[PDB]
Amino acid sequence: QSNRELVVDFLSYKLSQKGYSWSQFTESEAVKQALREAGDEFELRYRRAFSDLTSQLHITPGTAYQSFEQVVNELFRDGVNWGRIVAFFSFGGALCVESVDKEMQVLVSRIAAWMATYLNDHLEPWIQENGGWDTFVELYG
Amino acid sequence: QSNRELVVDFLSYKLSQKGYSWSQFTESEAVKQALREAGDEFELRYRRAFSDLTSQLHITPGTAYQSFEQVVNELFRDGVNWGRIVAFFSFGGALCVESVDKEMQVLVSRIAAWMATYLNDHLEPWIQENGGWDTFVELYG
Ligand SMILES: Cc1cc(C(=O)NS(=O)(=O)c2ccc(N[C@H](CCN(C)C)CSc3ccccc3)c([N+](=O)[O-])c2)ccc1-c1cccc2c(CCCOc3cccc4ccccc34)c(C(=O)O)nn12
Ligand SMILES: Cc1cc(C(=O)NS(=O)(=O)c2ccc(N[C@H](CCN(C)C)CSc3ccccc3)c([N+](=O)[O-])c2)ccc1-c1cccc2c(CCCOc3cccc4ccccc34)c(C(=O)O)nn12
Repeated sequence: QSNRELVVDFLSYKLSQKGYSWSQFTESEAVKQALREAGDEFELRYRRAFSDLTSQLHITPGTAYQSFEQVVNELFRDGVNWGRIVAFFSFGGALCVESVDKEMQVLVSRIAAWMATYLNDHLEPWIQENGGWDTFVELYG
Repeated sequence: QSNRELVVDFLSYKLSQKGYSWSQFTESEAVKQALREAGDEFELRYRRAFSDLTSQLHITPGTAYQSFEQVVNELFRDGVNWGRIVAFFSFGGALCVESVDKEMQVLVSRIAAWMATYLNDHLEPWIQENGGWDTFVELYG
């Protein structure tokens, strides 16, 4: 049973569950379904208690795998069980959801700032000279 | 009439129109509507002619505003008019849509790889030792 496949399924489920998209988007099924459901229950039961720690944690272009690995090792210090495996997937899903949110906001804000800068320096004088945006509406509404 | 407010509106409209999302998301109004509509028609008429350039250009954490400005200055070399202003908004919206798409894929696939790595190194031996994922389903599904 492929672990990479689980990861990919769980992450898309969580992204989707939280309302994320950036595109218009049997035995193996049974594992996925139970993992999704266990991740859901774990989050309902523990998100408050997990929340104080999973607040600021947001991965950036530079974050190293080793940092991730050092942090995750804490969860498994007293050994591996299914509960802790589920916590791991949920932690991953929450990391992923949090990073995407921040990174996307930063990216779109930068481009918005670029456009506003260009408008102000190069285009606003013309707009004022040619009737403002009301003339645009009149002409092209 | 605020130019920044236009930018923010146009970008949100374009992101939404393309099915982008992270998070669960009269005077001024008329300009926005006319800009949205003009941007839409511009894209329907010229997306093929643009498409050559629309495709590969994707902004990264390091892209400099000056590069953006040098490229956009070409659109306005022969002077400013409404049509070129609309083209500018659509260009910005296409840049934004394309960058978000790529950066999100990169981010999510990096976190997926991290999780898959951690599973394989630290957890897979235990999983195999304790009945595989079918035992997880029996126990917690
Ligand atoms: C991980 C865990 C496991 C169990 C457990 O109960 N494990 S279980 O008995 O195996 C089991 C039982 C039931 C089910 N499922 C049922 C579903 C039945 N439904 C079909 C009805 C219930 S839903 C459910 C319930 C529980 C688990 C799964 C699903 C399953 N399951 O599905 O796998 C398994 C209980 C509590 C905790 C737990 C929660 C929060 C923190 C924490 C720590 C702190 C150290 C980490 O440091 C960090 C601290 C803070 C932040 C960090 C961030 C990152 C890294 C480390 C961090 C430790 C620890 O000390 O390790 N433990 N926790
Ligand atoms: C910009 C443009 C404007 C018009 C125009 O027609 N302008 S218009 O007459 O003012 C007008 C008419 C109608 C409306 N609207 C109606 C809506 C009516 N509905 C109410 C029914 C029609 S929809 C509509 C239609 C048109 C515009 C808007 C909306 C409006 N309008 O709304 O604003 C205004 C026609 C064609 C083009 C045009 C298209 C594609 C490429 C290109 C270039 C190459 C750049 C080379 O530089 C670079 C070189 C190299 C690399 C580069 C990289 C990046 C940039 C530039 C680069 C140049 C150029 O070289 O300039 N021009 N183009």
